[PDB]
Amino acid sequence: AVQIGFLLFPEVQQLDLTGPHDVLASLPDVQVHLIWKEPGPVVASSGLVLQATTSFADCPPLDVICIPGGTGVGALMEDPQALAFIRQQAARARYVTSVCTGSLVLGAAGLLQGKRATTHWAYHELLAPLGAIPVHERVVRDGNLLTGTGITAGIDFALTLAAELFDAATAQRVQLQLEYAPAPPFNAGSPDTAPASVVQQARQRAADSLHKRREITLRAAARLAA
Amino acid sequence: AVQIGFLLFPEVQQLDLTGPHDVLASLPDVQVHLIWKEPGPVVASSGLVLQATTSFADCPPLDVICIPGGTGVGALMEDPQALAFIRQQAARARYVTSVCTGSLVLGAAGLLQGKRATTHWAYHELLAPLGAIPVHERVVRDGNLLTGTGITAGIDFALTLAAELFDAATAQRVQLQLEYAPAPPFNAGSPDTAPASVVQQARQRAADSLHKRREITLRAAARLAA
Repeated sequence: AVQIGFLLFPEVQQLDLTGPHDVLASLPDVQVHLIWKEPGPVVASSGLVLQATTSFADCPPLDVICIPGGTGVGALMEDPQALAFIRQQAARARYVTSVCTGSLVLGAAGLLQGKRATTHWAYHELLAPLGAIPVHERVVRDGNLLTGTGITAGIDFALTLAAELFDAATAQRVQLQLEYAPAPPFNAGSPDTAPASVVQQARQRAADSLHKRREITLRAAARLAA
Repeated sequence: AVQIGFLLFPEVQQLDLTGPHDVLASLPDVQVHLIWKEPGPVVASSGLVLQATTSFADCPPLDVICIPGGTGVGALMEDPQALAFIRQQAARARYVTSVCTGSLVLGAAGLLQGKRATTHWAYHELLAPLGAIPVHERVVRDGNLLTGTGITAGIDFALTLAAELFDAATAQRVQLQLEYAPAPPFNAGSPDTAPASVVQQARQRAADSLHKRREITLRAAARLAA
């Protein structure tokens, strides 16, 4: 049974997690874990209440680890217990993955040093101080590392993982079962395609968060320098 | 404050709900409800545990109601309490929406009689007996009714709802904030694009479910005929 784990933390962006969870949970011979310090309720940034299924100590060795993003990433980047767990699991995992700002947590854990990676467009400048080679692409692979952008990156890369863990026909079957064929009614999902006025509104709304994360990133980088 | 409600029921396909929830919860001046018979835990078909926030009796009048799909649709199609709640809310809602097999619940409630609608490809034959005009398109609008196909239909139509409730610039801002720009690695999300061998595997796996839902649909249609 393939063991797949998601880190579930307070103020997570839940769709970063719940998208790939429903796809991967559709596969045969897969056990999916929602991991936090103890089993029990964890509140997403929207107020949605989710339920962690296992503690760090009780989690089995994972074949796939996935770090979602969200508001709550800032606290995680300085959580020594969480970072140590991620490093332990990444050592033996076949795939180490993240969605959106989840790659900043991999960065704080030291797992992006010398690695190509992406993150959310508004926070992309924080990759280089964590030792990454920043790449402006939606899915970036470097060995067993896979970082993706977009709240639904994990849906798309879950189909890639299905094809590699099983076969292409299995991935295609799951896609058809879920009738997954997105068609967004707008083309504003990148700062390169959105209107300049919209990019300004979005940057201004992210500015306080980016300022705080610059401070956190520099402390995280100092710990990696030690 | 725009009031948006999702029906949350045992054996729901959670991504049908959690996708549009995270998008719509990003909008200003929106309250989102997860509705069941009582507040408390509800288990999705994957085993993910979600939490209903309000009862039928306590739910405010909704501007938007959304019915997700999943395994659990069969029980809902013969739940008189749930169907009565859906009819009451649909009477005054600005938008009545569904994802995937959620349209079969709208059908059982009598809300598709004479209306254009879609549903999941494997169950599409069940629309006509519920009085619908079946349409093979990913998003079908008929007045204030909006039915969509695909586990992420609600993400796409949530951006349409954002543009109509607010304005296009607001919808574009949310899309950019979420960096939403899907790019599936396979093209098997429709029976018209998937390989014939994959369509066979998927039909055979749905056959027991379709057989049971034929029986349920005929009983639901008999109640509408009374």
